[PDB]
Amino acid sequence: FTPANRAYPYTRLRRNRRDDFSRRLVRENVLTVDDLILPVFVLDGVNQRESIPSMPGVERLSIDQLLIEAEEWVALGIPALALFPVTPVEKKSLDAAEAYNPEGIAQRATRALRERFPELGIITDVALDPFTTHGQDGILDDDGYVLNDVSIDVLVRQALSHAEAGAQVVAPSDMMDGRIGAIREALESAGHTNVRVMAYSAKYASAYYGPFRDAVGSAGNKATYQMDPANSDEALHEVAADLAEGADMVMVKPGMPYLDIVRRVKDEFRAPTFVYQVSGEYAMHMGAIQNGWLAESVILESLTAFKRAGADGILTYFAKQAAEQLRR
Amino acid sequence: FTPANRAYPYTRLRRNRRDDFSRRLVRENVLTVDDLILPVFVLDGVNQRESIPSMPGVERLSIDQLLIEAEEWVALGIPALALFPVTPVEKKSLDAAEAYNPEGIAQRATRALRERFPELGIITDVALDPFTTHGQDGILDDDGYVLNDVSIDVLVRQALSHAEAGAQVVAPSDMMDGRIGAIREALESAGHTNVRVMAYSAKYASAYYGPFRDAVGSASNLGKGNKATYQMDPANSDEALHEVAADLAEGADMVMVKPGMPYLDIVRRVKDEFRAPTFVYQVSGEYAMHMGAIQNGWLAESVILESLTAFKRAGADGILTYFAKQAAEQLRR
Amino acid sequence: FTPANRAYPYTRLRRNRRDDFSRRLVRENVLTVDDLILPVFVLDGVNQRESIPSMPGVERLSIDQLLIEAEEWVALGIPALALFPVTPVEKKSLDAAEAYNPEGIAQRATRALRERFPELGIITDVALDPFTTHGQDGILDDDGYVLNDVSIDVLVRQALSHAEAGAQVVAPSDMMDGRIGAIREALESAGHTNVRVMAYSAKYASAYYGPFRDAVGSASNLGKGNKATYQMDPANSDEALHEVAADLAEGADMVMVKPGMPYLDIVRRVKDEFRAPTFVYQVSGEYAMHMGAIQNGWLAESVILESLTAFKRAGADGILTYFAKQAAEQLRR
Amino acid sequence: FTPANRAYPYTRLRRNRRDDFSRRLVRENVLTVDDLILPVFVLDGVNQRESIPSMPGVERLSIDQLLIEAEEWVALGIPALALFPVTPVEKKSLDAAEAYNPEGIAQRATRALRERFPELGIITDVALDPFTTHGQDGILDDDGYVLNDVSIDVLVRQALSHAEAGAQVVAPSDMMDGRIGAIREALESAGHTNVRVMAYSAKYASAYYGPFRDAVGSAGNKATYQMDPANSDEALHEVAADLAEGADMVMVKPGMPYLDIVRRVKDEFRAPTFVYQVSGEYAMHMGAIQNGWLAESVILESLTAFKRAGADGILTYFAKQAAEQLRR
Amino acid sequence: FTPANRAYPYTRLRRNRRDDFSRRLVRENVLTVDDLILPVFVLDGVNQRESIPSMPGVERLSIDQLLIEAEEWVALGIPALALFPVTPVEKKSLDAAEAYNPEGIAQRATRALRERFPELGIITDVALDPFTTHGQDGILDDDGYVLNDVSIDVLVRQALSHAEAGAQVVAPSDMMDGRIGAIREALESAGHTNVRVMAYSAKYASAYYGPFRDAVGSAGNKATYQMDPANSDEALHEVAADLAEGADMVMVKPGMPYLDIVRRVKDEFRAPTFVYQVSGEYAMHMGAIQNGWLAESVILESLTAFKRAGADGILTYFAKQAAEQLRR
Amino acid sequence: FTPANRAYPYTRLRRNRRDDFSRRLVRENVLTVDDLILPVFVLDGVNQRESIPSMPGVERLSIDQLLIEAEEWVALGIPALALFPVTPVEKKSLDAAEAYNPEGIAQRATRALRERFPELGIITDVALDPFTTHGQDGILDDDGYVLNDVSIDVLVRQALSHAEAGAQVVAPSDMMDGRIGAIREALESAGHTNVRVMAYSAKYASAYYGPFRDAVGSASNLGKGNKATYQMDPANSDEALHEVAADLAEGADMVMVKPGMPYLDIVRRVKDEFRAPTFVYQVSGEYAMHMGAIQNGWLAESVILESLTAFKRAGADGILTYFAKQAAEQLRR
Ligand SMILES: [Mg+2]
Ligand SMILES: [Mg+2]
Ligand SMILES: [Mg+2]
Ligand SMILES: [Mg+2]
Ligand SMILES: [Mg+2]
Ligand SMILES: [Mg+2]
Ligand code: NA
Ligand code: NA
Ligand code: NA
Ligand code: NA
Ligand code: NA
Ligand code: NA
Repeated sequence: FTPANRAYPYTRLRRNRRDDFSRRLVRENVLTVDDLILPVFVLDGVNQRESIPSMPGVERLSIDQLLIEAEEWVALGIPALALFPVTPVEKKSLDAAEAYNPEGIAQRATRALRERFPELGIITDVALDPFTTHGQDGILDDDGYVLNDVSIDVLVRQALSHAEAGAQVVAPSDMMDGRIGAIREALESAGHTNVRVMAYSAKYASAYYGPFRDAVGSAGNKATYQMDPANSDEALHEVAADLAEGADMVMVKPGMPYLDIVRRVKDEFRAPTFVYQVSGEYAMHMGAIQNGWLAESVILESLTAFKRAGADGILTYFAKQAAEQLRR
Repeated sequence: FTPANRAYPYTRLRRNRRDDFSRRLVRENVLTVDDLILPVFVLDGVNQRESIPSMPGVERLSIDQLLIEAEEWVALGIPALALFPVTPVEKKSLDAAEAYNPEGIAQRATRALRERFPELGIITDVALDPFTTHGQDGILDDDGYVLNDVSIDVLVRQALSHAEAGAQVVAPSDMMDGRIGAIREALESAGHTNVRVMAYSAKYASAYYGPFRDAVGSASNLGKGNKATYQMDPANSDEALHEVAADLAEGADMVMVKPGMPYLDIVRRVKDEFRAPTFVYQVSGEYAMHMGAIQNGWLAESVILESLTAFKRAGADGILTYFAKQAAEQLRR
Repeated sequence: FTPANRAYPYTRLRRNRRDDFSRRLVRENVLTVDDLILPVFVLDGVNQRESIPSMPGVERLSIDQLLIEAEEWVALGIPALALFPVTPVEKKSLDAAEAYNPEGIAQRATRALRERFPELGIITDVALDPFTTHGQDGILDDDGYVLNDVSIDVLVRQALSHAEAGAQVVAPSDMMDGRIGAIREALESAGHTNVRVMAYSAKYASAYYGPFRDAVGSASNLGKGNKATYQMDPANSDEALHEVAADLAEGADMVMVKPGMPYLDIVRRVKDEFRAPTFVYQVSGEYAMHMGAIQNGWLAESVILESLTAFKRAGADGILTYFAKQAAEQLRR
Repeated sequence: FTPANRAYPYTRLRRNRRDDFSRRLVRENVLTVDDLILPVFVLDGVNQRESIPSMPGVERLSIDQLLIEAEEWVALGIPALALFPVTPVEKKSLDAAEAYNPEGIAQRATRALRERFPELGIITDVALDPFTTHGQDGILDDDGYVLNDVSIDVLVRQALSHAEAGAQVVAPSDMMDGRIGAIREALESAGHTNVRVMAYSAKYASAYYGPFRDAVGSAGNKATYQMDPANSDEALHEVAADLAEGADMVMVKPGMPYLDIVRRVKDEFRAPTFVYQVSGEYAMHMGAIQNGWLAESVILESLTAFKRAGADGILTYFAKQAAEQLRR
Repeated sequence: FTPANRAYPYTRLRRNRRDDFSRRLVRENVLTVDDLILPVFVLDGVNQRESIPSMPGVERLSIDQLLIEAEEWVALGIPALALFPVTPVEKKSLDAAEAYNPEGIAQRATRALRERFPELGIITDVALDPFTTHGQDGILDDDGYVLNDVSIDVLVRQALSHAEAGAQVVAPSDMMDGRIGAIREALESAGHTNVRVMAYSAKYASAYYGPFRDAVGSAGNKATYQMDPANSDEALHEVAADLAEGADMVMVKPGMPYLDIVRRVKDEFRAPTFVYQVSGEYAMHMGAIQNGWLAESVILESLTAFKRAGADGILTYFAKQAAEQLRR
Repeated sequence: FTPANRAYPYTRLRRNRRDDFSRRLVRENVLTVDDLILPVFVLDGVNQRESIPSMPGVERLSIDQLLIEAEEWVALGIPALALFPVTPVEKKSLDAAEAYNPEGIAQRATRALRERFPELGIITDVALDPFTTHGQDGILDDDGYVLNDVSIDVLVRQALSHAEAGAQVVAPSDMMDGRIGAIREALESAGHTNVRVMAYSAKYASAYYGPFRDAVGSASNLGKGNKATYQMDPANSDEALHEVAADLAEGADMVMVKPGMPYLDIVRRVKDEFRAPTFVYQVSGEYAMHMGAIQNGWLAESVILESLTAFKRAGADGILTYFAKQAAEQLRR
């Protein structure tokens, strides 16, 4: 950055703001549907939907209903979904074995979508917290500590089962050290050459996940694996490791409360960069809009921010709404 | 940056996360009371206190009530207030003359606070939008365009009236080009040598100001109006650096990014490039959306300190936040 | 940049290439209609439409015809036009006086378009080469040298005549030293506060302008002449940064690189160093060579959007292109 | 970059432009014959030349004719040729075995040139598309996907056969991940210590290759291996990998529509950098010149651009024309 | 850094200094108790304390006394202690075997503190100089040279014994090349996954250690392993190696005479950065304060410097004093 | 920086440490006599020599005694002295007039040294704190605030009196904003073309000056007073870069950081960013704490050259140090 000695009144930054045509020409960033990933909550049943108290307007969907809705998502141009199964309580355990069940919700939903919409991206969730009895993120030792390498063993089995289901992207959200490299090695050994790994690289120990926990039925803290909200430099180490270990894309989470992190990650690594606008961000915005406190326009404003900050792709519960505005 | 060939399992970033003592040691940033500015809505009259439905837990206060509340803001260590007068309807006009009235609410409130709390920082708002019938931040030409240099003449008179009232900091929030330099030159000429200028440098044409406009009562004046010919396009990041560079050249003592959390990347760029005192406004819409979620039971109250910690990590030195009292209470404990 | 120790087979860059959905997600740049400026050749007279053999598919149009065509340019969302008058032979002279004629073609066309399409951006050409008997961009001394400061006096009058006609943007294409500052000061003094200056900052002494010179009819005036004493040596890259820095200092609102695809590295440097609104001219020779190849069947029509995507990737915000209509049609579909 | 407060009228950038002598002194870049590589299309026969419809003035040449022409190329000072065989249809197959035939056109032309002009550089094309029945870039799986590692196996055999023919440079144009490292390992194992590898590192999925496809007789898309024209950051990852894998020089392709990529690659890596002015660029220019729409001078202008952008060497169908102008 | 053309009188840097409230708002750095590590000297006995002539106000403490004092340290919020045993003369040897004695002072103190204050960080000293007869830093060859790899063998045994005692951090202060990597490998092999390594990375051959040598009873030079005070660039190589070898935090030593090194290390690596305000710095300051030559306020001034220079954590004999001022 | 993949055991950084000859070869920095400035305390009167209990081994000297001592400072090669007069009590006043007295101690001492040792560099102190009854560095307003521009008027007269006395270097230590430019303009206008200005650029509101204030006898004048409204907050690092940039713009020939060893990171930043002659003051408190420890037997005398080597490594070109004679003696041997 060079200021180039620009000075009022020779330089008046309002001249370009004067007319819509000059604002449109110089406009630095834009949201398009190419940027959008829709996370979806998937039920076990058939002919079912459920409303979520802390996520107004978001539904859990059984797989038949998910296929119906996906027709419109595909028509809108949304490139990918991110699947989050809502695991029945009977299928939760200490060993999280349901993670790699070829008939688990994630695996069944994946096969169904891959067959019905071959061009639609399916990003599965590599994670043990949907399958543990404690909603905790992995296998626990006697002190209640989430064991790093032993949990990865389970995540690796899960990632393989997602690849076999035909998922084009697996996205480890677990924050175990080294899991990206372990999952990549396994995929490569098993001949899953082209399965992308979307690392949750810099995923903070946040209070903004509350409504997601209600959505998935897992509703303890995670400061021993998820990042301290205070730390920024530390995020660069996380991403560097994950790129070395073979991630095809890297993600910051949560989103708008961490835009500075998005900016640094894109600037320093110049790699495909993703950001999750999490359940709490969605719920904050949607709550204020429904209360009449904010205009609908905040939705696009929030999504434009992610582009401006350097994100290539955004995981957002507003993906459908945003895509419909962009179609119009 | 230099990754230094750090590789798992030799590098395991969970080791520092293992225990509280090590997380505390390596913790890169923290919010303190020194970082906090409380914006306050100020009524005319006496013994007036009004709730704001779009800003739950926030009240408009007459000056007598403001003086009483400020006792505990001072006790909690909050360094400064940012005053926002709620202009009576009959005092709005084309020429925004009420802006420089020595007896306007902002001027009166300043004089009262400077006397009662001589150590408390008073930031006044340099801006015509509270005083105009149309709700725009300056004087309109015959095409309804906000005139730049003519509006600055009025902002200059206003800033001078604020200095004369004893304000330590004037904050032009108007987004006219050149106004920081015009205000600085007027202050210097008049002998207001040490009056700080906190420039709203990169203030975006945002939708997150809705509840503030309700609170000061400019919402009905503005109607469906927009500020796209002066406040910045949300899409633009490089442009913000040009804004800040000019305001520093023009003599700003502090530079501000607004809104806040939707623009953390801009805070990061501004601090990184200029290394200057950097400020950020956690706007009314940001406050309301958090409040709304907390009151519904959708988010824990811990999101308040998480939202504020973000501004520190992004590179802000000071934060204008309606949560300043809550936060200062939480830090005192 | 930081390679982050990425190594095959852990890193396989074909994974993101595997499917359309992943290519779309990671796709770093895209052309939109917001990026497009259509240059247009404007005839005197009424009901005139002339093909240009060296620019297949491009026509010179009288103002009545321009107004009709512009209806669909507006409907397709093209933000702005760049006007290039085709000066009658008898109006060319040593003093280039026709440049500032309130009744010249450019002035007339501007008034007509500003009235009929108030939202359409009109970029006028500040330049003496359409009005000079020799075809050079300024007034010659007795050695046949293009005088710098004397030519600026004329360009200043011209820019003022354009502003008076209602042009939102004047674009000095002349490559005189200092002209951006001289034009800016004249606009400011005259109250043309918001008239943008789109500086042709790094315009090269190129051979790719041949078909344009046919189109405006300056080719016969120029003959074998060259512009080496003002337009930049093609070999020089560092020099372009000094050009842009001066034009920004002098008050340009936008800076332009010209020609385009033969100078993509200069676009990249200019955007990287200055972070300012950056423009690029896909010149007449670039248009013709693509057209020629497409019409012969040697290249698919897909090269059009590939050539334009390149400007975005290189760092241009806006592109002056004779393909603007074709491209906007292709994007609408 | 420091502007150093330079200001009109103290600074007038036209002063150096005033006279030829000052323009020549400050002139930042120049094309010389040292920068030129001539690609040539090689026929199977004897005493044969063929004209190419979409490449005016370019001939396919049998090997006897190629030796005749190379005398003038050598006299002009052109450092290297890039050989592109025109494979007879009978010698195309699914397995691309003709790639490593010691009596293939490329191998025969290489031996002949190495013997007759020992100082002339010969850059062979490591590629399966001249030898496949589908002109596709490698071995196909059941879905028609170009298999990465299995194709490399064939490319490695081909590169070895080029080294044995005496090629000083092999230039893999295939865009398989990891092929540079695989080819380098093989060359090193086989004792081909000094055989240079000119990686096609950042080679875009372009429409500018049309006339080349007519030239080689292969006249389907390549977006699953060649780069998206939209992507610039991604090019830096490609080059970094190829330098780590052992490339001696790295190339951007196509050329003038990707000068920004040349600039970034030279700036970031400071390694020997090449650029291909492809058949479509040649044909666009030559078409406009022949139509009288552009002056001949555009040829040198286009080649000067490559130098200015940071290229060390340029693969160009204009190499002979440019060399003759530089001789005069 | 961009000056942004700031000029007197438009810019008056005294405006922000005018009032306490504006100084507090712009204040760039602050010391908190989160930053503080207290080094402590530990005696063999019971019911014992000893004063140290060259460290006014610092005591050696037997383990019972150490537990008593640690109550107040914990109440103050001090995150960690750094243990330095005062080894009885009978337990010194050429082989330094007392380093890895499970009943050595360090190991006994560690167990006791880990049991009584489970949240208090214990950083042990990985070092042979407390256990050698010559106070020299390792195993000596026939010339009196400190043997690199042979000393590491002993340090590795010692670090393992500290991990088994329950130390959360081991801090190798020895300056043997490669010891960080050797100690990390051993910890990982032995299943000590979460034991942090605080490398003394850039530890100068300083005269500021004198009073420490009196404190530990070891009271020869160290220029063959500790760094030349003259060298700054060399410090970056030391830290890069130690980060590659697996250190979780990196330290500069001594402190205030090396603030430029702190600044460079934080700027270049963006990793958790520590600094030791050594015994000589403590004694210089405390001496001047007691003589009435300097005000008590120099203590916080010196500690604020470390934060400003880029240190995250500070090893300081003033930790208690500083924490009490911060509590008030 | 570039680690270049250096890894143990191929890289063993102890190899260069193995022998003295290799340590000497790679040794990155060294102190020499060329780097040394000796500050001296100067009494009125004749045949006066006074010890300073808070600065062991340092004496206040009358001018006759200063002239004698300076013979060996010159012989040891010390390039320059920094004079600090010890102002008689009766010469302190509100207006600090003694600052510009042609017969003041500093002026007299300068004339005497310039005559006796024409090659010895004389740095005079531009500052009002030795001459004010309150001990502050400028003139107070009615609120007890140190007035900026009014104090500069006095500093300007003083700097001129120093130049007239023959001082080659004036060093404003006052921390008024703008004083470097004001002093430079006055020197230029008056024909003092080559008088250097050594700016105390980033001088902190420090506690390490205590023994100096005893030595010049301003300690009793200052009492409990502070200089927080002008000298820099110790916590601030970015701010120091803004300070230095202004002083260079204003015409400083050298820029100084003060205090020294507690601010080595600031020395490093200032040298790195500006590449300008950089100076650092090893203050009286730094001298005393080292002295105290050496005399008690707690630290070896080798810490003296270690403290000074640090300033070189950090990027200082010159060091103001009460150890200059000891150090120059140690280097001569
Ligand atoms: Mg990780
Ligand atoms: Mg502005
Ligand atoms: Mg120019
Ligand atoms: Mg590749
Ligand atoms: Mg080491
Ligand atoms: Mg200053
Ligand atoms: Na995208
Ligand atoms: Na702050
Ligand atoms: Na654009
Ligand atoms: Na070359
Ligand atoms: Na810390
Ligand atoms: Na020096």
